[PDB]
Amino acid sequence: PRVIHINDSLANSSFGYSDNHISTTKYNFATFLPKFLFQEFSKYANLFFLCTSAIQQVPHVSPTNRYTTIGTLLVVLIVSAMKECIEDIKRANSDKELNNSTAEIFSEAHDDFVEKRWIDIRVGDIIRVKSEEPIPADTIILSSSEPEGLCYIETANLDGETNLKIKQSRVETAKFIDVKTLKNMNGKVVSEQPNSSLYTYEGTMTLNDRQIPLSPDQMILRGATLRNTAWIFGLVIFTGHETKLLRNATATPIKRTAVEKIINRQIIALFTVLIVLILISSIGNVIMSTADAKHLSYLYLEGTNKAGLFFKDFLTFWILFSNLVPISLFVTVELIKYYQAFMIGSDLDLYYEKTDTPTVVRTSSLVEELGQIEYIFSDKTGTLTRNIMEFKSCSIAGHCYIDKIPEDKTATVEDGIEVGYRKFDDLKKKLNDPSDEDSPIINDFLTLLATCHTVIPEFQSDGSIKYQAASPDEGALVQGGADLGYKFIIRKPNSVTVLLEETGEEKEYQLLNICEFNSTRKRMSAIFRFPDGSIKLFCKGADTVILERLDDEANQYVEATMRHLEDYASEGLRTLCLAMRDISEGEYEEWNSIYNEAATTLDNRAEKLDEAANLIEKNLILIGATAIEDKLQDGVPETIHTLQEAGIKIWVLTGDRQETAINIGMSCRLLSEDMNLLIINEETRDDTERNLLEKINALNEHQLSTHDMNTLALVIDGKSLGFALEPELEDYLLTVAKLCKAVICCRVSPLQKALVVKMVKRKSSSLLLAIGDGANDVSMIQAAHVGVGISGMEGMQAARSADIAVGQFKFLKKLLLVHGSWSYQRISVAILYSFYKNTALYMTQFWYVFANAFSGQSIMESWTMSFYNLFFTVWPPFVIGVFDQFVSSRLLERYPQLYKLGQKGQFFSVYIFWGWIINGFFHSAIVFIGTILIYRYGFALNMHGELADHWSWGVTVYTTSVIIVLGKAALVTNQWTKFTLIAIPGSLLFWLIFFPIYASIFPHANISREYYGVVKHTYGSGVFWLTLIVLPIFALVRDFLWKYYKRMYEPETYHVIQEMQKYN
Amino acid sequence: TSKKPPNTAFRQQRLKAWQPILSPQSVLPLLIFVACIFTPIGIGLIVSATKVQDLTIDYSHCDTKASTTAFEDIPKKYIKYHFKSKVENKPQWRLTENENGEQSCELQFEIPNDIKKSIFIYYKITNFYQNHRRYVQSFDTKQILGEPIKKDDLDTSCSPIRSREDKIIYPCGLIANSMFNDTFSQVLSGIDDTEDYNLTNKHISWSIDRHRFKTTKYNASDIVPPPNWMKKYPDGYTDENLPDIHTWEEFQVWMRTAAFPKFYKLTLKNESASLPKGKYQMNIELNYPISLFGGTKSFVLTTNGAIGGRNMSLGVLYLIVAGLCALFGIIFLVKLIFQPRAMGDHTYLN
Ligand SMILES: CCCCC/C=C/C/C=C\C/C=C\C/C=C\CCCC(=O)O[C@H](COC(=O)CCCCCCCCCCCCCCCCC)COP(=O)(O)O[C@@H]1[C@H](O)[C@@H](O)[C@H](OP(=O)(O)O)[C@@H](O)[C@H]1O
Ligand SMILES: *[C@@H]1O[C@H](CO)[C@@H](O[C@@H]2O[C@H](CO)[C@@H](O[C@@H]3O[C@H](CO)[C@@H](O)[C@H](O[C@@H]4O[C@H](CO)[C@@H](O)[C@H](O)[C@@H]4O)[C@@H]3O)[C@H](O)[C@H]2NC(C)=O)[C@H](O)[C@H]1NC(C)=O
Ligand SMILES: Nc1ncnc2c1ncn2[C@@H]1O[C@H](COP(=O)(O)OP(=O)(O)CP(=O)(O)O)[C@@H](O)[C@H]1O
Ligand SMILES: *[C@@H]1O[C@H](CO)[C@@H](O[C@@H]2O[C@H](CO)[C@@H](O)[C@H](O)[C@H]2NC(C)=O)[C@H](O)[C@H]1NC(C)=O
Ligand SMILES: *[C@@H]1O[C@H](CO)[C@@H](O[C@@H]2O[C@H](CO)[C@@H](O)[C@H](O)[C@H]2NC(C)=O)[C@H](O)[C@H]1NC(C)=O
Ligand SMILES: [Mg+2]
Repeated sequence: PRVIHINDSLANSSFGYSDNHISTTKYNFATFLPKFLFQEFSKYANLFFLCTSAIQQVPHVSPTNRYTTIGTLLVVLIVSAMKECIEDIKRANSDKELNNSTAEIFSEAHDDFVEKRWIDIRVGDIIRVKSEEPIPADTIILSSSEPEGLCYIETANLDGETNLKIKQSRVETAKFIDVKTLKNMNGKVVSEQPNSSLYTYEGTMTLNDRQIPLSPDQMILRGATLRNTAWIFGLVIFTGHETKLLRNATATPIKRTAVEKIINRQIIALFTVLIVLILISSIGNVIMSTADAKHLSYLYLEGTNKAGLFFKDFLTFWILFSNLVPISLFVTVELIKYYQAFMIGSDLDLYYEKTDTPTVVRTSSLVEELGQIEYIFSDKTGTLTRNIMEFKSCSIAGHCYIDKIPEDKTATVEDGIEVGYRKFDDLKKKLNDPSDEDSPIINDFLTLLATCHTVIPEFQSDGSIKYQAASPDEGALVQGGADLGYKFIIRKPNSVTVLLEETGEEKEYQLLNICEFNSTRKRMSAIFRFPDGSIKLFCKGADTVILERLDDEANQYVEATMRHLEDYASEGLRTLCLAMRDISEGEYEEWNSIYNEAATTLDNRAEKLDEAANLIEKNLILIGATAIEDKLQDGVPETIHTLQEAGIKIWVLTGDRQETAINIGMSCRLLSEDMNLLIINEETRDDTERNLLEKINALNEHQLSTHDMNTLALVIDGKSLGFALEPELEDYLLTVAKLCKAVICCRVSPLQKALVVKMVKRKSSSLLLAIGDGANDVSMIQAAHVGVGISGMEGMQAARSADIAVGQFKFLKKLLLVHGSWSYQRISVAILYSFYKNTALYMTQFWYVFANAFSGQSIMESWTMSFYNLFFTVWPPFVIGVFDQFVSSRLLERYPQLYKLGQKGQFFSVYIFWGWIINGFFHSAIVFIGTILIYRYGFALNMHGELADHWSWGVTVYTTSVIIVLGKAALVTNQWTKFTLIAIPGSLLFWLIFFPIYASIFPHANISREYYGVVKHTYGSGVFWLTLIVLPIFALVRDFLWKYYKRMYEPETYHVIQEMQKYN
Repeated sequence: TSKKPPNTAFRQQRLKAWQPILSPQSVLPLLIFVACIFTPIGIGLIVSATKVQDLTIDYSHCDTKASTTAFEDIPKKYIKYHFKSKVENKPQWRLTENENGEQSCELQFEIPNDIKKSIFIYYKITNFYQNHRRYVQSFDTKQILGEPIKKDDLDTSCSPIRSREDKIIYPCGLIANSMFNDTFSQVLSGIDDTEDYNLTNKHISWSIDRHRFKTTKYNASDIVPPPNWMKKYPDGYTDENLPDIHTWEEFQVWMRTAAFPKFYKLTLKNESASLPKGKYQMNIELNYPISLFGGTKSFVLTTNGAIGGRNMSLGVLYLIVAGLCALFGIIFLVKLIFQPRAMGDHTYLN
C-alpha cells in the first residue's frame, strides 16, 4: 500500500519517493569510464589492439617503442568519448529545456497555488493544470472546472487511439472548487505500487471520514493531454520514472546493415592473412636459426632452448604486424556517416515550407542502405493524399447534386431511375418552399450533417469560426453545411445550437445520447430530442454494414442511391450513408436501462456497450449518401513513375475496397492501361489455394518476353491476403509477387502491414522501406529496415519513431536517387582506401624479413608509424567519403537506372576488396625492391664519403609510401573541390614541413634518439628527391593505365553518363 | 525560431569544382612528356654511375690460400676492378707473419690511371646481418655520452654482455664487442719509383657521432673489456690503456648500424691530393676471422659519385618507367587509330 497524504509535503517525504526529473542522458560525470570502456571494448579491433598492447609489455620482444600502439588506441578512445559527451550534452540541453518548465503547486502557508518548476513537484502535491495543457505527472483528479467533475484527456502518447477519453472525478469530492477551501480536507490515499499496465489502477482515497475506491477511470498518465477544460486539480501519485508509461521504457535494438557484414568478412580475411604471414615469418626465422647456428655466433644466441625462442619470435612478429588492422576505420566510417546524416537535414529540397519541418535523421547507422532498396510499402491516406477532405457531392431522395457540374453528363438522361448531376441551386429551390414532399427529407439530411457530428466550434476575434473536429471528413462536412447555408455554431454540453440562414432564426436541438465510433461497428449513432418533443435517431456509416438493417418495403429510392455509390466508387471518393428513425419514449426508456446495464459493467465495455446499442439499430430509414474527396499530393504521379522506372517494385496498401484501390492506382500513374491485373478475391482458403495454383501454373508454362516481364501487376484484397500469409501458403504469394511490378493490397488490417513486411524481409535478400503516417502503422516502421515517417496532421507519433522524418512523398525522389547512390558509393570507396593505405605501408615489415635474417626488425621509426594513422592519412578519406560527387545530382534524377548499380552491389564486394589488397601488396613489394636496389651498400651519399644507416633508409621508405598513397588517393577522387587540396596535397606538405622540425627538436629530449643528423643525410643527399620521383610514378602507372582503359574501351553506364556530364 | 536550414554553397553541396577527363588527348601527351623528361635524366644518371672507377679485393683466405715466400697471383674469382684503362698486371698477395704468430696479409695491386677525385677505403663484409633486431638496439647511449652508470642502471638491451665477473663492463653492447679489427697500413706503400700516399684516419664518421661520443670519466678498477677485447687490451683496463671514444673514430664508425648484409664501413680517406698511377702495396693485420660470421671480407677502394658509387638501379628504374610509358602510349594510339571506340552514344544499354 502506497499511503499518500493530501496536503503536507513534509509527511510524504519521509517515505522518500522519486523526484520529477527525467534522465535521458546516456553517460554522466560520475560513472563514465566503467561503462564507456566496456562499451568500446566490445567490437573486434578494440579488443585486438588491447590484447596487442597488453602483450607488448614483455621485455626483449617489442621491436619498437613500448607506447607505439597504446597511443593511437587512447587517441581514438578519447575521440569516441568526446563525441559521446557532445551528444550527451546536446541531449541534456533539451532535457533541461523540457524539465525547467513551469507548474502550479498548492501551498499550505500561502493557501494558494504558487508557480514553480516541474522538477520541484513531489508525490502528494495538489496541482492545478490550466487550459488545454498536458498533465505533468500521474495525478488522481480531485475536482475540475466542469460542473459534474469530468475532463477530456488525449491518449495519443500512451496509445495510438485518436479519440478523447472522459475521465471524471467522484461526486463525493468534486465540491472543492475554490482554492481557499482546499486546506480543510484531510485524509490519505492508499494507492497501488508503480506498474506498467496502463488500463488498470487500484487505489483507496480516504476522505475526511470514510474511504472511496479508485480505478483507472480517474487515472491520468503522463503522455496524456488535457482538452476542452479550463483547469483541473490533480494529486501526484507517481512521478519521474515511477509512472505507468515511462517505467519500463522500450529500447531500440541494434539495427545492422549488410555493409557491416561485408566489413566483418573483410576483417576475418585480414586476420587470416595476418596469421598466415606470421606463420611464414616464424617458419623462416626458425629454419634460418637452425640451419646457420654456426655462422650467427657473434649474436650469442640461445640454441639450447628453441621452444621459448619460437614463441618469442611469434610474439615479436605479432606485435610488428598487428597494425595491419587499422583501428582508424571504425572511427572514420562512423564520422563519415554522421556527417552524411548531418548533410541530409541541411538541404532545402527536403524541407517543407507550408509546415516548416526539415528532414530529421534520427539514426545514422542506416544511411548507405538508401542506395539499395527494392520494395516500398507505402500508405495511401496521409502519404499519397494530402489528408484533407472536401465535401464534393451529395445524393439524397434518389437525386444527386454538385455545384460545378461538368458538361459530360450535365444532361440527366432520365433512364428510368434518375441518374445524372444537378446544381446546388436546384437543391435550394427544392429546399425553400415547404410544399414539396422531399423537403422534410432534405432538411433531415441537412440537420444530420450539422448535428450528428462531434465537432466543437469556436469563435475568433475576426469572426471566422474555427471547427475542432476529431476527423477531417466530419470537419469538411460541417464546413460544407456552413458555406451551403446551415452554419454550425456554439456547442455547449448536451445541446447543439444551429444558425439557420434560410429563415434567419437560430434553432437548437437537445442532444440525448451519442455512441462512440468503433472500428468493429464502423457506425456512429446518436439519439436526439427535438423542439417538437419527438425523439429521432441519426446514424452514419458505410454502405456495407447499414444496408442490411433497413426496411426495403418502406423506402423506394435504394437503387438510385446504390448506383450513386457505384459511380462514386468508380471515382474513388469515400462515401457514407445517413439513416434516421423516429422512436418512442417507451423504447428509449428501455434502451436507457440497457445503457445503465452497460454502465454497471465497467469491467466489460467493448463487448457490452456496442452491441447493446445495436439492439436499437435493428431498423433504419435511409436519407441518402454524401461524398468527401481527398486531394492527392503534388509530385506523387511523377515520383512513383520515376521510382518504377528505376526498377523498384512498390506495394501500395489501401484500407478500402478493390475498385477504389484500382481507381486510385490508375489515377496515381502506378498502373497502366495495359497492365495485367491478377485479381485474387476469394473467401474459401482452399479456393484461394486453387486460385494461386492456377495463376502460378498459367504463368510458368509459357515464356516471359521483355514486354511480359515488365507488364505485370498484382491486386489482392484483405481476406485473400490474410489467408495467403500462412506459413504453408506464404511461399506461393512470395513467388508470385516477385514476378509482378506493382502490388496493390486492399482492405488491409492495421496489424497485418507489419506481418507483410516481416514476411517479405524473412524470405528475401532485398531491403525494404516502410513509409506511413499516424500511430496505426507504427509497427510497420519499427520492424522494416529503413523506416520513414511523414510529418502530417494525423499525429506526430510516426515522426518521432522513424529513422528519417520527411515532409511529404515528393522528397523521396531525391532521398533514394541522390542521397542513396552517393551514400552507398562514398562509404565503399572510403573503406577500400582505408584498407589499402594501411596494407601498402605496413607490409614492408614483411618483405624486409628476407634481409634481416627473419629477426623482425622495424624498417621505420616507432612514432612515425603511429603518426601515419593520425596526422597524414585522415583527411583524404573524409574528402572522398563526404565531399565527393561521382555524378551531378541534376543528371542523376534524369537517369534512374544508375540506382540499379547500387541495387545489386557493384561498387562494394569482397572481390574488389581482394583486388585492392593485392594492389597494395604489389605496391609494397615494388617500393621495397626499388629501395633495396638503390640503397645497396648504403654508399649513396656525397658528403665526404659518409654512409647511410638503418634509419635514413626507413625514412625514405616511409616518405615514398605516403607519397604513393596520396597519389592513389588523388587518382581515386572524382571532383576537385576547394576542400580536396587541403587533404591530399595538404597532407604531403604537412609531412614535408613537419619532418625537419620533429627531427631537429624531439631527439634532444630522449624520445626519438634515432634521428640524430638524419636531416642532412636525407635532404642534403641527392638520392631522396630522385627516388621520390622515380618510384611513385613507377607504382601508379599501372593503376593509371587500367583506369584509362576501363574509361576508354570498356566503359559502363555511369562512365557514359559522366562523359556526357563532362562534355555537355 | 525558423527551423529552415541555411542556404549557401557548402550547406547545399554546391561548391565549385573540376572533373578530370581521361580523354586520350589528355593522356597521351602526359605519357610522352614523362618519357621525354625521364630519358635524359636516365641517361645522365647511368653516365654519372659509369664514371665510378673503383676496386675490390676479396682478401679472405689469405691465411691458407696465399703464398708465403713470394707474391703469388690472386685468382680472378676474387679480384674486381672498374677503371678507365685496362689492367696489365694481375694483383698479387703474400702472407707475412711476425712475432707472437701475428699473421698479416700483404696485398699488391696496380692503379693504371691518375684518379682526380678523392679516395676512400672501406672494408666490405658479407653475410654479417647488422640489421638484426637483437644487434641494432643492443647498446647504451649514456655510456657513449660519458657517464659513470652504475651496475643496476645499465641498459637492458645489452643483457648477455653485462657485468662480467661482478665488474661493470665498459662497452655494454653487442656492437662494441664484435668490432672489425683489421688494422690497415694507413698509407699505400708505393713500389718501383712510386711515392707513398698518406691517408686521413679521422673525420670519417658523422658529425653528430663526434659531437656525442664523449671521452668517458670512469676509473680503471671498475671497468673491464668485453671478451673480444682481451687480446689487444690484456690485464684489464688501466689508467693509460683506457680508450678515448671521442678520438677513437673507428669505434664510432662501427657503431652506426648498416642496412643490409652487403655493406661498407668507412676506414680511410684522402681528400687533399690526387692518387697517381702506379703499383701499390697494403698491409692488413689478419685478425678478424671469416669463420666467425661465415661471410667474406673485402678491401674496397672507391671515389665518390653524385648519386653513390657504381650502381645503376636509379638509371634502370628510369629506363623501365620511360619504356613502359613509350610502349603503352604507342599501343593505345595505334589501338584508337586502327579501331576506334565508336561508343560515345548511350544506345540505352541499361
Ligand atoms: C620489370 C617490369 C615491371 C612491370 C610491373 C608491372 C606489373 C603489372 C602487374 C599486374 C598487371 C597485369 C595486367 C594489367 C592489365 C589489367 C589489370 C587488371 C586490373 C584489375 O582489373 O583488377 C585489379 C587488381 O589489380 C591488381 O591489384 C594488381 C595485381 C598485383 C598482384 C600482385 C601479386 C603479388 C605480387 C608480389 C610480388 C613480390 C615478389 C617478391 C619481391 C619482394 C622480395 C624481393 C582490381 O584493383 P583496381 O584498384 O585496379 O580496380 C579497378 C580500378 O579501381 C578502376 O580501374 C575501376 O573503376 P572505374 O573504371 O569505374 O573508374 C574498377 O572497376 C577496377 O577495374
Ligand atoms: C680481433 O678480433 C677478433 C674477433 O673478436 C679476435 O678474435 C677473438 O679474440 C678473443 C679474445 O681473445 C677470443 O676469445 C677468447 O677465446 C678463448 C678460446 O679460444 C677463450 O678461452 C678466452 O676466454 C679466456 O677466459 C679465461 C678465464 O676467464 C681468461 O683468463 C682469458 O684471458 C680468456 O679471456 C677468450 O674468450 C676469441 O676466441 C677470438 N676469436 C673469435 C672468433 O672470436 C682477435 O683476438 C682480435 N685481435 C686483436 C689484435 O684485437
Ligand atoms: N464516424 C464514422 N462513422 C462510421 N464510419 C466511418 C466513420 N468515419 C469513417 N468511417 C468509415 O470507416 C471506414 C474505415 O475505417 P476508418 O474510420 O478507420 O477509415 P480509414 O482508416 O480507412 C481512412 P481512409 O479511408 O482514407 O483510408 C472508412 O471507409 C469510412 O467510410
Ligand atoms: C706521410 O707519408 C710519409 C711517407 O710517405 C710518412 O713518413 C713515414 O712515417 C712513418 C711513421 O712511423 C715512419 O715509420 C717512416 O719511416 C716514414 N717514412 C719517411 C720516408 O719519412 C709520414 O709519417 C706521413 N705523414 C703522416 C702525418 O703520417
Ligand atoms: C692525402 O694524400 C696526399 C698525397 O700523399 C698527402 O700529401 C702528402 O702529405 C705528406 C705528409 O707528411 C707530405 O710529406 C707529402 O709531401 C704530401 N704530398 C705531396 C705531393 O705534397 C696528404 O697529406 C693526404 N691527406 C691527409 C693525410 O689528410
Ligand atoms: Mg495513413
